[PDB]
Amino acid sequence: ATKIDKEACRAAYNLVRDDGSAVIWVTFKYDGSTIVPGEQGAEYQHFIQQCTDDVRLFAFVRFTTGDAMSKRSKFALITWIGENVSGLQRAKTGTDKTLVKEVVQNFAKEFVISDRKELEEDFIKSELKKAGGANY
Repeated sequence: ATKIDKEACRAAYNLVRDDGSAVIWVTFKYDGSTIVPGEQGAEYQHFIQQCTDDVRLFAFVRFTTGDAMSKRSKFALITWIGENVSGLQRAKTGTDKTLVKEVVQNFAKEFVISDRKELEEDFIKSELKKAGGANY
């Protein structure tokens, strides 16, 4: 019976999109059975710390790559699933992403990760490089 606070998760989503905002990541978490905004920041390293072993969550992160005239904004939708989270949870969570993709309309790529080493900034960017264009 998972649902989501669209009206609220959309504000966060838009906050990471808007360039002049400084916010580069917003999390979406389970607040019972209703998915809602978690934390957000300007520092990517602070996001990795939201991804503990007993939590599962969703994220929308703006990655900047290249430089000068080659600068491009790579958005990524991420589903962090704690290694120490239930078994039904992991699968039930993969179900709810559908519900999350209703607000989080476009992203160059999506991830289902449970090993922080995968959130390593330069590795995740490498991965966004091998991807391509948005997702409507």
